[PDB]
Amino acid sequence: RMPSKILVSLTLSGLALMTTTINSLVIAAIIVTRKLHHPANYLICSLAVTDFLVAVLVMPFSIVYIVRESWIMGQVVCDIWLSVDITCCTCSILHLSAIALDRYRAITDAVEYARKRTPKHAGIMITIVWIISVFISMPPLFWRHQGTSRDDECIIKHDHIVSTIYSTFGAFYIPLALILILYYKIYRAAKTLYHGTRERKAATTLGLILGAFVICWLPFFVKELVVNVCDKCKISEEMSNFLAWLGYLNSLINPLIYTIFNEDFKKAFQKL
Amino acid sequence: TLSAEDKAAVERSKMIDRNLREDGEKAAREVKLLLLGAGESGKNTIVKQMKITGIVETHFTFKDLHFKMFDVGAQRSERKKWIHCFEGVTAIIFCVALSDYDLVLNRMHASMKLFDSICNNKWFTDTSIILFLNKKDLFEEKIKKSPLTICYPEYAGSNTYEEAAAYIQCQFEDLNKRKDTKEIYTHFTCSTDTKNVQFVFDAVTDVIIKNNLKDCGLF
Amino acid sequence: VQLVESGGGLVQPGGSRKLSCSASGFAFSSFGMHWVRQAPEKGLEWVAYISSGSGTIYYADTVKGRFTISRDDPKNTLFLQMTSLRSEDTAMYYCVRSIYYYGSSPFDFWGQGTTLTVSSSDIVMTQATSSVPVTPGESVSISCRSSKSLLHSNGNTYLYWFLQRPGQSPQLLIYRMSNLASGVPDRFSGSGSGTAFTLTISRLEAEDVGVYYCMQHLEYPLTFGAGTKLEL
Amino acid sequence: LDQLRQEAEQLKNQIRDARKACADATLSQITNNIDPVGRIQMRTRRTLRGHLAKIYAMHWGTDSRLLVSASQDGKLIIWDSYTTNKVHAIPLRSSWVMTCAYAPSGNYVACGGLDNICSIYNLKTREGNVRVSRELAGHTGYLSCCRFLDDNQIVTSSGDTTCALWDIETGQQTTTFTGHTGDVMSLSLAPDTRLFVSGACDASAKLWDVREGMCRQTFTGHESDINAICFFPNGNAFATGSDDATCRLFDLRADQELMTYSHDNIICGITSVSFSKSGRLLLAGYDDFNCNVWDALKADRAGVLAGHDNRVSCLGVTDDGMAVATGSWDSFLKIWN
Amino acid sequence: ASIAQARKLVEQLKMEANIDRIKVSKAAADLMAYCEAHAKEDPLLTPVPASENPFREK
Ligand SMILES: CN1CCC(C(=O)c2cccc(NC(=O)c3c(F)cc(F)cc3F)n2)CC1
Repeated sequence: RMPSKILVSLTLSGLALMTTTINSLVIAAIIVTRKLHHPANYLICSLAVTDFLVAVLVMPFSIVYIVRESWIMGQVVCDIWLSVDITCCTCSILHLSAIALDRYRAITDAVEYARKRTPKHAGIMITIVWIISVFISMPPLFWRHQGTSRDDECIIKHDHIVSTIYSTFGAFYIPLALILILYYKIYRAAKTLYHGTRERKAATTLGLILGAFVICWLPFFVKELVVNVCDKCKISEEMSNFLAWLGYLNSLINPLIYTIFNEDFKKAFQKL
Repeated sequence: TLSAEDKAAVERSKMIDRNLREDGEKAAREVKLLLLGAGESGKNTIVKQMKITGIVETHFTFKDLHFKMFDVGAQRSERKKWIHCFEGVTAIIFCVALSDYDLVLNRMHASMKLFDSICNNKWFTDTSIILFLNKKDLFEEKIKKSPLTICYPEYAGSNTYEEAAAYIQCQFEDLNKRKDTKEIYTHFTCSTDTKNVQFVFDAVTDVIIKNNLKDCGLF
Repeated sequence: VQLVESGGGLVQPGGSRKLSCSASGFAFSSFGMHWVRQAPEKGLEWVAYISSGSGTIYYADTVKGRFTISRDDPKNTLFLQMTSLRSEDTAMYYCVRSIYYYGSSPFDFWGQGTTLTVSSSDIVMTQATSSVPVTPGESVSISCRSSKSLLHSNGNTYLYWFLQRPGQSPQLLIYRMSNLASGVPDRFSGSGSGTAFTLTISRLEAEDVGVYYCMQHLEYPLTFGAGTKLEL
Repeated sequence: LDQLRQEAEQLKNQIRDARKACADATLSQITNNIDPVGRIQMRTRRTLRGHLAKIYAMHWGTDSRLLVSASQDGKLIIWDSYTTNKVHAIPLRSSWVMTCAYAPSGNYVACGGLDNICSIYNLKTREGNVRVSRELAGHTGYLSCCRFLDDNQIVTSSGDTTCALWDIETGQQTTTFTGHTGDVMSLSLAPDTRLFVSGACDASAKLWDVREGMCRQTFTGHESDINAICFFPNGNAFATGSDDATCRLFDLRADQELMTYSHDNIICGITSVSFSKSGRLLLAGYDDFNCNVWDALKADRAGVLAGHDNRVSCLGVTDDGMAVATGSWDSFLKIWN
Repeated sequence: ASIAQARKLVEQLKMEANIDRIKVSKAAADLMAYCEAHAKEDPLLTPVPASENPFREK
């Protein structure tokens, strides 16, 4: 009886704890080290902060949900958990998009964009990312209308096509199209600079930085579209939460794909 | 715990720190360049051309980009103990005159040795080297007067300006023992007014692009 | 080094004025400024203090709100906007130069002063005698006491001694009670202990006649003694 | 002409024979008896941050509380070792500084480098802001070390193989010291101010007379360039550092190689050498990103100072011996005690 | 040209030839005596009490 659920509980709790620790060490390295204290890393710092917030707020709640299907905490916190999860996921996606935009700007206008690459620019970019993550995630609050708290279930069934279509496109696909276009342009610039022993390394780095996000979010996100827009059937709840945790895994992967292929971060991590 | 004006001293320290940080941020954007070469390699003439007893500093402003050029040719002292201070130089301008074969005390061998010494120096592994080959206008007829065999015995190609310059720049580039870590630019500048500035700007922007790609993880 | 302040005259009670102090001959952009006022027949009284770059500003409890202090580094001028005046505010106003750091000499320079007449927990400084006769070639000891010990935990004693010749601006004689101020004749020699301090003069001569002001700088508001006038 | 070479060789051989004659016993034999000094534990009491460039030189004031650091950022910063407050930030006309020193009187501070000019700054100006008093130029090589002989006169070492004593008010080199085969890098002043010793890339240390204006004594034995040199507190001996990863102590009276400090696992060069107040502890900076404490008598590794992420370029012990500062190319200064 | 340099070098060596000369044992004894005499007043050699040390904990 106990071991079957206990193994899952432990392998989820340890994953969440290690994600939190990896985010914390990244934040400590960024704040502590002066060599890394330049505005190019402020977007990554914001991304790490969002990942830490996810791991400390929503992931443990999802773990207690999966281990025990009853939302014992009550509806009083279901709404705030939903809001935090939704806004933090959107904020992480938009932070990856903004990091891609900063890199593209720095590789296309390295002599012009350098002057405008001040801490103020990073701060305003982060604020706009949060503002978009707030504007998005608002339509899904239709759960407030026609509530189903008696079901003892904290997930949301929305039942409205165009609204979820917008909150879907603008939440991940528009960021997806943006990041693909920008990384394609960056790869073109790198190819034009190279012209391939290192070109292979650059291609591997791009493949990692893109495929991590793609594998993390595309499956769960397309499931959430197909099930909620037109499909009359539904995917198994256990499978759906597996895709949700796969998406959450992006928080752990980001520190292991960002800041790992950087000499400054490699040197800084030894200090901690 | 602090006394009445101990807090004032702390505030003054914070003000000084803020001013120093502002000055450092302003200076960081400025590009730093090192000018090396022989005295007769046209260093003075060339540095005067593109201008828009110890080390000499010059400031340029081209397309909203600030430059810092350091001339240390006049410093007649042993190297390998003061050159390391230039570890942060974005790029090194190595000026060599194509017309210095006829003088023997032979300057071509000295210039090649100097290029080998600095380019392969452990402090300049990641730095980019720009080779500004001057005196092309009079080299045009100096090559005709005497062959490259006077200085390069292994030379066997046609004694033509286009082939001679190509062989010279290939030989200069061959000295680099690390091809991947650094790239050596080559250009013929003297007898021109804006092409040298354009080439310097292209080299520096390429270096910045490479640095951005490297700290982005693509190098 | 020169300090020029102006903006005096006759002000009716409850009126307003804009005093100014011009800074020249020194790096005013980094030096702090203090305002100390002397009544027509009384001692000094601290008014306001503005730190370097306007980072920190202080006012005395008896002048808080009534006056506001501002500075303009590009113009090398110090401003003191003042309003709601009363008869108690009639007093000479002095522009004071000070820089705060280890080994520095705060309050080392004082302005000529401007005459502004109004139409009709703080540390208390105590002095032994109001006036003491003196003779050339003799030695005179002036004792000053503070309500609380001026010896801070760092080991420095925060005592400042100032001399004002009749009709001239005061100048700093002894700072920290142990170090001689720059340009002093070197005759003076300060000493003291916890809550007890004294000023010793060796071979008093001409130009030493005046009133000696005792000051404390351990905690704001800054306070001044009643003064001790040496008479020949 | 060959007669001069033969005479020089004979004189050198006679000098070596004289050195050997008085080498009755080595310092190790006599110092083996004294009890060893236990592992000296030190911690970074203060981390004086604020520099955005490499640190090359520093000096402790006679008050044993204030110190000045020279960096390539173009700023000279005077620090309060107890409170870490920034006393001053002097903007240098030339950012390529290589050495700096604090006047014993505390009213002056000087620095120099590739600019070939010894700048003298006033720290007690009536104007309020620190300004250059007089630019003591004249050297034809980059400055490598500057030390204040007195409040009104200084001694400078440059890369032109010459050490010059400069008069502040006059603005001219009153005395010139020559005789080094290579560029002279480091220089130390004796406690009595009567003698000073300098080292050059010629692998030899020269002792000069402050007032006589003539060479007094020469030392050899280093296998590579000399980088650091400092007087023993008694003033009758001095330790010299070289790029050959060895530190050697020479006594002026003994006038011969007294003791050499080296370890198998040390291959980097030495950039700075300083002595403790009692002279029992020898502190030398190394390019392996840490400083090692050497017992001046037993020549044992008494301790290791670490924490810098780059080469340590400068270090000095307070006149009272309370703490020793360390500076490295990472723009960080650490005080140890 | 080299005549002057050779003359200066030989003169310097000759001047250095006639100088003071003592045994190394005397220098070692003097260094040991200096180290032992001032050992008690070297804070680095022996840790001093935290109260006397100005570099106390923050
Ligand atoms: C468990 N949790 C689910 C979504 C989280 C996420 O990444 C995310 C981010 C932005 C928008 C969004 N959309 C919805 O949640 C949604 C929905 F679940 C039903 C609808 F009917 C409509 C919707 F919009 N989801 C990840 C994990």
